[PDB]
Amino acid sequence: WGSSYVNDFIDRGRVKRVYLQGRPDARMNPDDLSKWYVRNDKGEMVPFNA
Amino acid sequence: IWMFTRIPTAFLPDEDQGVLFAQVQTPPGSSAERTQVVVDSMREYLLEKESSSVSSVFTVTGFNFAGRGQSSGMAFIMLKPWEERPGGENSVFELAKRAQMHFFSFKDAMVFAFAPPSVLELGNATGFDLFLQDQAGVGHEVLLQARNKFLMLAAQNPALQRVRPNGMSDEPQYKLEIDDEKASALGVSLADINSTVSIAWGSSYVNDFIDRGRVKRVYLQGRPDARMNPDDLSKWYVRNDKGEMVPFNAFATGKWEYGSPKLERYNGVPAMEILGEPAPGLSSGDAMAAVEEIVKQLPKGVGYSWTGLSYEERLSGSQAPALYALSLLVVFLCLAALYESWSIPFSVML
Amino acid sequence: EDGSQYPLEGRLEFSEVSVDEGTGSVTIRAVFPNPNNELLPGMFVHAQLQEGVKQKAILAPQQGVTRDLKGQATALVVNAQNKVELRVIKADRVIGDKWLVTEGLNAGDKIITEGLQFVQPGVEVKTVPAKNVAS
Amino acid sequence: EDGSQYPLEGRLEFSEVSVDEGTGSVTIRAVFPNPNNELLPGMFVHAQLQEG
Amino acid sequence: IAQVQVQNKLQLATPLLPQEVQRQGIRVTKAVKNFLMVVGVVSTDGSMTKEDLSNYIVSNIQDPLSRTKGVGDFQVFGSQYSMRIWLDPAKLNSYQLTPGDVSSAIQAQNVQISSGQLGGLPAVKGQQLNATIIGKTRLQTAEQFENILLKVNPDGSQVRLKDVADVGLGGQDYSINAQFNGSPASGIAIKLATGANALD
Amino acid sequence: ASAETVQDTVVQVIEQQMNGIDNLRYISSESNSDGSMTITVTFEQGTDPDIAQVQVQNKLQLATPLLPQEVQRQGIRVTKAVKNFLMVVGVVSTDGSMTKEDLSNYIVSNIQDPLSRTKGVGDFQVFGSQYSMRIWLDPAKLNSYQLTPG
Amino acid sequence: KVNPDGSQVRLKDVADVGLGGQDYSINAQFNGSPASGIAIKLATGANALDTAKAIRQTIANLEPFMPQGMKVVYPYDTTPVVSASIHEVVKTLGEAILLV
Repeated sequence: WGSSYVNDFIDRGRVKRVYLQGRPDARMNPDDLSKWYVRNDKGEMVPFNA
Repeated sequence: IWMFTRIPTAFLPDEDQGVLFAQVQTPPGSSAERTQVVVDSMREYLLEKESSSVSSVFTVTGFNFAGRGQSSGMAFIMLKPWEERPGGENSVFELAKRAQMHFFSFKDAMVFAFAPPSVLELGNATGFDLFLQDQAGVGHEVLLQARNKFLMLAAQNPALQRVRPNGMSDEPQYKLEIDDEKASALGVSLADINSTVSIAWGSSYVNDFIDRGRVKRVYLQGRPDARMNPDDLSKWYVRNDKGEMVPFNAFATGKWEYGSPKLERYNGVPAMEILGEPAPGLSSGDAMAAVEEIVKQLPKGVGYSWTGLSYEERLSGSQAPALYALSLLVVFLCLAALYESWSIPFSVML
Repeated sequence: EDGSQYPLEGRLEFSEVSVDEGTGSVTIRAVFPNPNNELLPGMFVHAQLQEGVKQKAILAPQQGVTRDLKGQATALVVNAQNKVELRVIKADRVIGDKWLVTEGLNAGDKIITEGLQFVQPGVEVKTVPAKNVAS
Repeated sequence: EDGSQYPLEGRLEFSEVSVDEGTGSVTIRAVFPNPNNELLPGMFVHAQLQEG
Repeated sequence: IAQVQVQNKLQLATPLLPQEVQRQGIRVTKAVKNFLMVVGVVSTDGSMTKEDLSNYIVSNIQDPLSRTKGVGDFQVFGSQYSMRIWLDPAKLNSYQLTPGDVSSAIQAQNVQISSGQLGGLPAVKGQQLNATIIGKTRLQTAEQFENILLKVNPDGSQVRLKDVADVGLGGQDYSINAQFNGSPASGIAIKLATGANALD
Repeated sequence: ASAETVQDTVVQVIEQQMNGIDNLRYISSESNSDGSMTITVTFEQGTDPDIAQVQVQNKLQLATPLLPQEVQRQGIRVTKAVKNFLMVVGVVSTDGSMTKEDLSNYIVSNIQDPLSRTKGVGDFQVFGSQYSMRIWLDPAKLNSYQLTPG
Repeated sequence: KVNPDGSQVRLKDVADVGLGGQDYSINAQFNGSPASGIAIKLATGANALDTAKAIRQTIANLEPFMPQGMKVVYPYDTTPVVSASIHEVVKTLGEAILLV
């Protein structure tokens, strides 16, 4: 949700940036925050609202 | 008025100053010892053949005024003091032209020799200097095509001499492509590949250490036997995730390309600059007129930009008639102030 | 591993026709006589093979052949009428200080190795034997 | 693996319909003649194949 | 002198900041509010948004008017392009991946690597060949970005960065949104350089 | 790094801000393949060089981390370099027993900063470098002991 | 790396460590013999002769601390042309005033 800026990349000689964020419809309502998953130490994907 | 417009223009007439500069550029891709074998030869030539005028030569390899790299090398020639070299044959200009005449025997490198101007703080060589700016945004190769056309056109003009590019010609390079798909499929990562290719060739500086009370650096690089040829690229190994070593040529290979080693820019727009001295006898202003009439014929889309002492000379030649006009105006006008009429200053200005 | 050569000499035989999945490499085997137990099992060594012998080879000096302009290797040679002309070649392997050119060069050809900065292809040029190699 | 083409075309027959959960991919299988043993088992290759 | 003093204080203060804001870069200016003028570029037919208009301003328009006489400084509404990568949570859940893995894979597979030279110094005695090595370079198009390998398996199966996410050139920031008579536009405010006539 | 790496990243991260400086005459940038770049901006006469140096100093910090952060470890050098050199020093003795490295080490270690703290010495350029503990790796024994340079 | 049975491998065999140079790009010769130098650029707005005398003094004070197998020369200098130029112009000033 915070648009992390990763590093830079070349575009037509100029040095632009590359950002990272989710899809728009993935972050619009509070229950959409339950749509994101995180891998535990054993390899399963825990949901967020757990 | 005819005698006035017949006189050629110049700026700061040349003085001896007892110094000389020389610079060599071996063909691109040549190693350092190939440049060493020509700088020591021209050094011993200046030492034994011109013992009348020089005092000592001090040469460096790796760096000159036109750039830096393995295919470059310069030499400062400090001459004898003045009364030890009497006569015009022992001046820096006569020695410069006769050493330049001898230097065409050196078929290996494109060695040039010149002198700095009368002031040392305005450049370090006489003659003109101009940039070939690409104002229309044309490609890089058409600019060096125009530069080569300009060089072959100025070589046959009997007004100029020692016309050289202050850059360097293009050079073959070695692209190293890495199939990351097969490399990752074999089990090895990519960050360790990047690290070992940046350490084994790139000579990574790791941290500091103390030596004799002084902080110094410590570097890391492969041995010189392991990085000399492209197949030595196959002599390096990376450890995969399973713990075994996989060679570098199992996933990577190479290719030959062609790129320029030194690139410059003038006022935000790319350019390559050309230097040159006028031929003996004539001035520098008619030499600039010659490069004007030879830069009229050029590929379209690029222009010339004056710089340095040539730019200063152009401004000094431009700002002169207003100086003359305001000067004789104020002397006429203060002379009418002191002599209380207009008629005798109007007669005495004549 | 110290760099010293083993005094005796051994032969080889092929014993593993399958390439390894992880390493991506094929292993072969050799037999060596060890009369004084100078070799121990587990020692790291460097074998030296023999992958054929080129009979009518040709070795160009590195000072005479250069790459150019998204292309292959080129070399300037003078013809019988002393006119310099460029020829493309396919040199890829480096032997010592020479290139092993496969095709595009023949024996008796006179390759330019000194004086490239003052010449373009198509110029009448006089010839002198150069001083760049030990020979 | 070196990008060179192979002279002899082969034949495809399907042998695995169970998509792996780790990468979302299925494995399909093909046969190839190998007369003079220029192919070895266990090397990375890129097989081109046909569709509509 | 006031600007360089404030900039020096901020410059020795900047290691106290976190990493993701000091990689953003602090911008210190002397601007008060006054401008010579402001000139806007408007997309009348609706073919462009604000972001590509500001990108055209940064790429094509920024250099010549900065090269003109009497122009001190300027500021632009909006900024240039960026490589936006929109992540999808469902396919990350399917491929058992977290966004930290995507960030680490991008940081591994989009770099510039100093790879030295063939006949670099100190060379062996008798070496006659020397050439720079062009190793890994940064990716340029979106298609080079979308083929980034996130995970592979030794049988050859792989997950790339083209199903689990959506790459494309977009804007660096989407907070500001301006338009000109309804039609979208982006502009630049230009001040006068100290010691210059205004009309010329 | 090569000349194409430093072509339009470090040059065109600076040269767009370098226009608009007071009484500017011209800007000239240059980049090499051995990994160096130099940008010389020059102004007309009459201006004192310290206010021009602090103007360039407050202008180039608009994009100081926008260049690659690894070369920031070396730092951007800002210098009022004039055009040329005044004098050079330093030599071997007649007895030999010195290479061309230990002389440069002794110059840059013992006599360099006492030379540079004297009056009027605005810049220096030393041929050679200091000592550094070079560690030459062998790839064969790295393959032997299952180690990487990392 | 060290295994727990006492076996070990150090940075003695896999590499060789030598107190070498930091950058092997540029190197200098004086009359054929190998040497090294440092060219000094004068500061903006500073006199040349007093600074050259200061350079000679700050060489002359610490030259006793140099080893026996070392020496210092001045391969390239520009102050004698300034001294000779001002000497020539005061000489032609004296000749001109006596001639007048």
